[PDB]
Amino acid sequence: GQPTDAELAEMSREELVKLGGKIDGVETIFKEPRWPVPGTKAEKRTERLVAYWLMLGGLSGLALLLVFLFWPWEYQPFGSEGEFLYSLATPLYGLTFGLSILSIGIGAVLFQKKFIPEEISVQDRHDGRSPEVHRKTVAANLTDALEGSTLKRRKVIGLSLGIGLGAFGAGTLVAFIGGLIKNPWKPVVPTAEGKKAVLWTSGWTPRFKGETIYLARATGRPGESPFVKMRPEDIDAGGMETVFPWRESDGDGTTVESEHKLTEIAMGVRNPVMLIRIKPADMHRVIKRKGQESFNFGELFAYTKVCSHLGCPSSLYEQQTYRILCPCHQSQFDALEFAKPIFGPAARALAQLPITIDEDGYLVANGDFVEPVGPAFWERKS
Amino acid sequence: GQPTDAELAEMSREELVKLGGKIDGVETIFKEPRWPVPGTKAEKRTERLVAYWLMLGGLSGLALLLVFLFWPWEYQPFGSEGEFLYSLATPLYGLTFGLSILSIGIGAVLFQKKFIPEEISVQDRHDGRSPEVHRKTVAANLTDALEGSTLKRRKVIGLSLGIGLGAFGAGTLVAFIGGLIKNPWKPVVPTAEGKKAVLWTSGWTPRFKGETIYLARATGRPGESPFVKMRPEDIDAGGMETVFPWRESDGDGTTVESEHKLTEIAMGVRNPVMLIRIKPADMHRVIKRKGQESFNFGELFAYTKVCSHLGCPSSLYEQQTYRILCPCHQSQFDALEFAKPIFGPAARALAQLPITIDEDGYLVANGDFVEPVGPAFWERKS
Amino acid sequence: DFAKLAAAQGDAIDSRYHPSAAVRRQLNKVFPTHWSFLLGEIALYSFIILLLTGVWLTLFFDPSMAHVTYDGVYQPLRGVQMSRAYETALDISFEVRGGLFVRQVHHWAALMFAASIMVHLARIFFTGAFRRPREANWVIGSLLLILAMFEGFFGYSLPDDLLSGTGIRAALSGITMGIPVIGTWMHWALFGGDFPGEILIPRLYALHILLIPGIILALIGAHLALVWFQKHTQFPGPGRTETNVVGVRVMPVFAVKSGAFFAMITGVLGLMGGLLTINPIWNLGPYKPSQVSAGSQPDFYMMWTDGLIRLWPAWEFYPFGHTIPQGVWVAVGMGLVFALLIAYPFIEKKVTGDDAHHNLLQRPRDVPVRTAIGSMAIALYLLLTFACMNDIIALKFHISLNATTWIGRIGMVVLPAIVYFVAYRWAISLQRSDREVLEHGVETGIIKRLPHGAYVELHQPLGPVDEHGHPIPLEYAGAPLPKRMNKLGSGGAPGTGSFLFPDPAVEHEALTEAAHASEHKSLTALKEHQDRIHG
Amino acid sequence: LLSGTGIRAALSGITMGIPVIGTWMHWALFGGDFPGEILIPRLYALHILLIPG
Amino acid sequence: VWLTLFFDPSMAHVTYDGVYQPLRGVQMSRAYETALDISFEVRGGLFVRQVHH
Ligand SMILES: CC(C)=CCC/C(C)=C/CC/C(C)=C/CC/C(C)=C/CC/C(C)=C/CC/C(C)=C/CC/C(C)=C/CC/C(C)=C/CC/C(C)=C/CC1=C(C)C(=O)c2ccccc2C1=O
Ligand SMILES: CC(C)=CCC/C(C)=C/CC/C(C)=C/CC/C(C)=C/CC/C(C)=C\CC/C(C)=C/CC/C(C)=C/CC/C(C)=C/CC/C(C)=C/CC1=C(C)C(=O)c2ccccc2C1=O
Ligand SMILES: CC(C)=CCC/C(C)=C\CC/C(C)=C/CC/C(C)=C/CC/C(C)=C/CC/C(C)=C/CC/C(C)=C/CC/C(C)=C/CC/C(C)=C\CC1=C(C)C(=O)c2ccccc2C1=O
Ligand SMILES: CCCCCCCCCCCCCCCC(=O)O[C@H](COC(=O)CCCCCCC[C@@H](C)CCCCCCCCC)COP(=O)(O)O[C@H]1[C@H](O)[C@H](O)[C@H](O)[C@@H](O)[C@@H]1O
Ligand SMILES: CCCCCCCCCCCCCCCC(=O)O[C@H](COC(=O)CCCCCCC[C@@H](C)CCCCCCCCC)COP(=O)(O)O[C@H]1[C@H](O)[C@H](O)[C@H](O)[C@@H](O)[C@@H]1O
Ligand SMILES: CCCCCCCCCCCCCCCC(=O)O[C@H](COC(=O)CCCCCCC[C@@H](C)CCCCCCCCC)COP(=O)(O)O[C@H]1[C@H](O)[C@H](O)[C@H](O)[C@@H](O)[C@@H]1O
Ligand SMILES: CCCCCCCC/C=C\CCCCCCCC(=O)OC[C@H](COP(=O)(O)OCCN)OC(=O)CCCCCCCCCCCCCCC
Ligand code: HEM
Ligand code: FES
Ligand code: FES
Repeated sequence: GQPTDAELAEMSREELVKLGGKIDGVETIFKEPRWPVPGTKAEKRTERLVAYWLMLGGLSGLALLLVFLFWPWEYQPFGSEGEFLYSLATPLYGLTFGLSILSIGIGAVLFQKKFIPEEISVQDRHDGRSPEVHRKTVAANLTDALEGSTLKRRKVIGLSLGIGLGAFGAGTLVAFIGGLIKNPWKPVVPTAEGKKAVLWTSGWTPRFKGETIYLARATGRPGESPFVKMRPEDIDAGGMETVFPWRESDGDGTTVESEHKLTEIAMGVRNPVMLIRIKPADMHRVIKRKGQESFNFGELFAYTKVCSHLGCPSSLYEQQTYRILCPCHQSQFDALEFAKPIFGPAARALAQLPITIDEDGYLVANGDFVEPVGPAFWERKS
Repeated sequence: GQPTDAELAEMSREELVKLGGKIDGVETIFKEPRWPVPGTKAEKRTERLVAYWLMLGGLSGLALLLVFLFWPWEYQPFGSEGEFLYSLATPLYGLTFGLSILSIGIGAVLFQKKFIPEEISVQDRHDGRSPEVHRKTVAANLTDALEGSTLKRRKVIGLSLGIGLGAFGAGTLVAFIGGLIKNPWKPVVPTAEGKKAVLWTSGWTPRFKGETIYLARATGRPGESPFVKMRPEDIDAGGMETVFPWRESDGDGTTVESEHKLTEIAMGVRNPVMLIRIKPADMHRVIKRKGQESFNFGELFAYTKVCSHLGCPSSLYEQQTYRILCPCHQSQFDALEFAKPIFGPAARALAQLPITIDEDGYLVANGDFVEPVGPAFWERKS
Repeated sequence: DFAKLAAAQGDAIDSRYHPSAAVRRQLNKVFPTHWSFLLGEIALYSFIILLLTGVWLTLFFDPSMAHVTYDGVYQPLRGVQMSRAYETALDISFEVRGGLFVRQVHHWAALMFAASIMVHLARIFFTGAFRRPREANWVIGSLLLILAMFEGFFGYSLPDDLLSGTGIRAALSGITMGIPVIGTWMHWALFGGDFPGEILIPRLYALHILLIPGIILALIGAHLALVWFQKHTQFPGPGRTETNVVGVRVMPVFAVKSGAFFAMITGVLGLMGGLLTINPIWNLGPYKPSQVSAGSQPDFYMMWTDGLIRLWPAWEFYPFGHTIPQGVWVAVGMGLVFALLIAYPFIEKKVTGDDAHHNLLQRPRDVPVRTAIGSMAIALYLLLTFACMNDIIALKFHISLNATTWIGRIGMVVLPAIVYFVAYRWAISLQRSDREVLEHGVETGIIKRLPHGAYVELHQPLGPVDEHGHPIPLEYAGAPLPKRMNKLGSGGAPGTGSFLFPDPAVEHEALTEAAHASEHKSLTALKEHQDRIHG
Repeated sequence: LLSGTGIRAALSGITMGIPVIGTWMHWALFGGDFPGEILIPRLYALHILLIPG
Repeated sequence: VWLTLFFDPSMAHVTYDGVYQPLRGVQMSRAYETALDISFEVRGGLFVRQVHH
């Protein structure tokens, strides 16, 4: 029970380790070497095994280096000489790297499990309720700091500090978050009826009364004339086409002024619509919504693609079932009837775009959606 | 010299604090309250002072919240009612916030300096050379861990682990940095003499032999027709104009194919050139460089704007001294002589563009720079 | 019942965990109460404010060179091609409530961070706080200073601006291409191509908001942990020795005053962000290689590197078919500066022989040669900074630009020598003044002797007085000496009533003798502890 | 396409459907309507520094 | 960290004009463009992003 002032000089390594364990509350029981018998060849085999694993790690690391420095990387277009090499370029990087470090780890684990001595050291756990001396002394220190400071006697300081900190906190937090906060109902989008909110307005909202908004088909042409006017004859019974609100002013994408209006049209969340050609045989099964009875042009029905529930496009269309399916959460809308949801999470019918043909027969929206078209929100149905 | 098993119960707060200091090596000397005399009105005055500071902090924090939420913020165009309010909007935010927190801090400091008791606590410093018991026990623990592990006895493992870790580190570092490493001298920029490295080529390098590169002036028009062809008559003696390498193919910015070529022309580091008109009277002081004697078209001299030292534009042209000064590091190049540096960090002359007039009299480059034009680098002057 | 709640929470904490002893150690830790030891806290607090404002800024900043026409609110820049980085910086300035203030306080916090790091470095260097126990602390602090400088560089380079863009073009691109064997390769690796490569600002944004701040946070953690556990050094004083820390405990006084100081530093930075305009990028058009400005300076913490660029005399070497531009000279100069700064404590100990564990600071006067060297280095740094500013100095103060450049060139070898000599002699003369005070006492008003007409200053001895008038000289103990009876027990008892009106005489007397008792009690406690340490 | 569709579903629809403040949270996260020009920069900050910190 | 060294967060529209042929001339954000650059035009970038995910 003494700190060994001069005994440490002659204390051996084992004695010093035991002393350290004792000081730390750790008793090392059965710290025994793995190979007590010397000269055995099983020891040599295990040595060689761990050496082989480490050498495999090193060889695989060198392989990673050489492959990374010298391998036919870089994309190869398709069916091209070198495409096979490219396809397994990255797999080779990962294989070499992972094999190298995994082999190093396996060698380390084997060394621990085969050569490092086995110990069952047990540590004294002093958890919970520090001794009463420590507890009471900490409590005394904190209480002396509090009372000596003379607080909880200067009511004016106690209240003034609280008021000041609270006011500063509130100024600071409001001034932090206020940059982010934006009124979702600031009228910004222009419209024939004056500026309206973004949620109310879409790309189909007539900017000025009587505006022509063609149901332009989005050809995949990379950049130039991405949206092209459309005609009813283009679709055939049981056909679906994704159309967008194209204006004559939003000409082809050749100009810089254009190709920004067109990009806006393409990126409009509420812009894309699906035009469906109801089969004339099944035209008699169509039920129509209140105020949407004349929206369809003959056998053409234009429904918003944006799913009424969370706003994913409802792009999937099943003909001879007339079901507009949404891939995000498997909601089906009965296109025959007004596009009311007959399955899945969606509970509101897809908004129906009024459509018609202008002069020359090109399809044009005959108005705007009589309801907000995206997914629902608090300020809706009024 | 005992842990006070049961005396802590009757030990007072002061005794417990002294005990904690003793245990931690801290002796608190002269811990005395600031106001030993009770009932004095100086104490009340100091109380009110710190209270006033904290309340000023709180009022300023409330002012920050009120001005932030309710003030004419938002940029106001020049010379418009509300410009003054906008200009002193941000100053008011900062004033209120800073005054609030500063006043809270002043109140806290005054409380510490006037009410919190004064102490000269002295702590025993146990720095340096942990007691020999701890040192020798740590050494024994580490040495027992090393030797018991049987390392420094398995030569094959010792070397194999080193090889494996070194190879894995090599491979990993090389694979980490090879993504960043790029060849500066990969021929990428096309040229009449085949693809060449970027540093050699600028916007003035003829893409095909005999290409016409007009010294187009960059009108500040926002986006459309930014670069327009130029004529010698446009400049007058003692005049400088920043010109760019414009091609007929690089037409106005109306199209989308254009306005990317034009953006590239504008953003070319080595593209901009200064065309200076040397006065006819001072034309006799001109000294010309080897291979650049015929570069000047009469009294028109085209020198790269990029400073020969670190590549800042050297735009500060001084007439009646004919000195092209660079603002970045104050280097003057004598325009009269070949644009050699006659002051400042620069040591190489500015590259001189060969200029002439094509059909219709427009200024065009009569070739390419006979030297790399940007700032110098290792692979230069050969 | 807040007291009951606090007691129950303490018991629950001490039952789940056992932090009683550790927390008591932390609370009882004693910190010296010297003002100069708050200089590092200034830098720490500015760093904290930088983090808080940078998070807000990253919530609104978009790093990209993607060209866009502004089409914002700021009329003077409409339809002009600009990078999305510049566009979003303008959006922060104008189209976010308080974004201009947040970015201005962020930049002011960056400037204060650099300045307070410099002041803290000066404090530790001149006081000898880097000696045996703390050379590692000095080293990591030097790395921290370098990281702070470069992070400020990247930070004011983040919003692609004309000024910051031309600064980047000069420093980064030019000096990188200059480096002989790997310069162009470094340039291409960093920019992913030629200078205006379309990854520069995203890379700088990453480095500036995540990578360098992470390293700085780790190094600040190491720094503060080292200061915490290698107990803070202290100046020589009455009860202060190499094996004790005289000051105040963490809990009651030091914690309160450090928190209040942090509040006041935040207030200063907020007031600056409000009242002083910092980096008004809107005046600075978007970066274009052709557009320039006359100023073209970096922040003050890189102004010394820029001034080195300006002043170094255009010496270029041309090996066989190659070039070694003037940028490499400055690159090597910066390398030397950083190497010497990092390795000074080891250089100091190699030169002097000091391998002793030093826990008592040295007065800069008491260490002349080090004080002279530090003064010489500060003079060189100031000369370089004003050389970088020589453009505006020449413009406003009517001095020829060539004259300022050559003043810098000559003075970068003359002014360091002058300042070294002056500082060395000044330190020795401060020592001489201290010894004059020690041997003669403090000075006071003059008196004319009674019999004859001699004039004697009527000094005041600081120690025991010999049987005759002259006192026994005291031994210098490394602590400052009071050279004014002002600061001693003389003329210090104004009526304690108020500014406008008095207080009752009984109250005044009670207060004044209570203060007298308290101060003499403090003096006696310190004297007794000093006597106890050796006696 | 995949991850942006996931964002449109969850972050936009769920956020904007919340009764009292749904649209207000949506507009304050996206700097306006769903395809607001700051969403990915904000997520980049959140994902490399804020949340990992 | 490696990915941040190469990623550019932005919705700023750009035509790819990169190396991946099946997406050339298609309007895309800078975020998508630089993710494609990591995948294709940066050595080991595909591996790094894949091991990251
Ligand atoms: C590389 C290098 C240092 C080259 C030399 C150029 C240089 C700095 C010359 C000295 C500048 C001076 C002092 C000009 C005045 C004329 C002159 C030389 C008189 C003789 C000097 C002399 C020995 C006088 C004896 C008495 C004495 C010490 C007088 C000093 C007077 C002054 C100016 C003291 C203050 C020092 C000072 C601020 C110098 C200018 C330095 C800088 C970088 C100012 C920056 C600055 C500027 C430039 C603004 O325009 C501004 C506008 C609005 C708000 C803020 C600022 C602002 O902070
Ligand atoms: C004689 C004697 C007794 C000596 C004592 C021995 C001695 C030195 C003992 C101390 C031992 C040391 C120092 C050990 C290492 C400590 C260490 C690094 C620990 C790790 C720290 C850690 C946790 C993370 C790493 C943090 C980090 C980045 C540390 C290094 C800090 C340093 C020195 C940065 C230097 C940066 C630099 C300028 C490098 C040169 C490379 C060049 C030329 C790049 C090109 C370049 C660029 C890229 C610019 O931006 C620029 C901007 C403005 C002007 C010019 C330039 C410029 O030239
Ligand atoms: C428009 C807009 C967005 C505006 C807002 C601007 C913006 C974006 C951000 C800034 C806004 C904010 C949030 C401002 C307030 C910042 C803040 C938390 C201030 C706190 C200061 C304050 C209000 C004090 C009130 C007075 C009072 C009662 C003080 C005593 C109680 C307090 C608060 C104690 C705090 C103690 C403190 C500073 C702890 C810091 C923790 C850290 C990081 C390290 C601790 C530490 C320290 C402090 C050492 O000095 C030290 C020295 C040597 C070795 C080790 C250490 C060490 O570990
Ligand atoms: C206790 C604090 C008491 C204060 C309550 C604060 C809430 C009431 C707001 C009062 C101001 C409203 C009227 C005048 C203002 C107005 O009409 O703005 C509106 C938006 O109100 C704003 O200004 C910013 C709102 C402030 C953020 C508040 C943060 C939450 C608070 C309540 C929690 C912290 C308080 C402390 C308690 C927590 C303690 C911690 C435990 C709409 O903006 P908009 O018309 O679209 O323009 C946009 C510009 O605002 C926009 O800043 C700009 O950045 C643009 O993006 C722009 O488009
Ligand atoms: C001990 C390691 C021994 C290996 C030494 C490695 C250095 C020799 C490189 C050998 C490969 C060169 C020939 C084939 C390859 C070739 O021609 O590529 C060149 C560039 O070489 C590369 O590939 C990447 C270079 C590798 C980075 C090495 C990092 C430094 C090392 C030496 C330090 C770590 C080693 C451990 C020691 C430190 C231990 C820590 C204490 C140029 O690229 P480029 O033609 O422009 O195409 C670009 C594509 O490379 C580019 O990756 C791509 O991303 C594009 O951007 C593309 O444009
Ligand atoms: C980061 C952002 C954090 C948020 C901070 C900012 C939040 C600020 C919110 C307060 C701003 C003012 C609200 C504006 C918008 C608003 O909220 O609508 C009001 C609604 O008041 C009512 O009557 C509702 C009560 C009556 C029905 C009883 C319902 C009980 C429900 C709530 C119980 C379910 C709760 C379950 C919680 C589930 C939680 C899920 C996790 C009425 O409309 P109004 O104020 O006139 O606004 C007009 C627009 O309605 C108009 O469409 C437009 O055209 C404009 O004119 C606009 O001005
Ligand atoms: C802005 C300003 C520039 C920035 C300034 C910061 C850089 C560090 C400052 C100064 C370093 C030079 C100091 C002066 C060195 C003294 C030379 C000598 O003669 O050595 C005599 C000593 C005393 O010996 P002593 O038994 O006390 O007897 C009394 C005998 N008369 O010997 C020794 O131990 C030491 C022998 C060798 C020491 C080597 C020190 C330099 C190491 C390289 C680091 C770079 C140096 C850069 C220099 C600028
Ligand atoms: C640690 C020390 C730091 C320093 C010295 C520093 C320095 C700077 C400076 C001087 C600016 C210029 C501001 C302006 O021109 O208006 C800046 C910009 C910026 N900083 Fe830092 N900063 C630091 C930390 C941080 C951190 C931790 C973050 C992120 C949490 C951050 C985020 C930003 C952003 C996003 C910008 C660009 C905003 C803008 O252009 O206005 N900074 N930085
Ligand atoms: S997103 Fe369409 S059903 Fe959910
Ligand atoms: S950048 Fe032009 S002289 Fe240095």
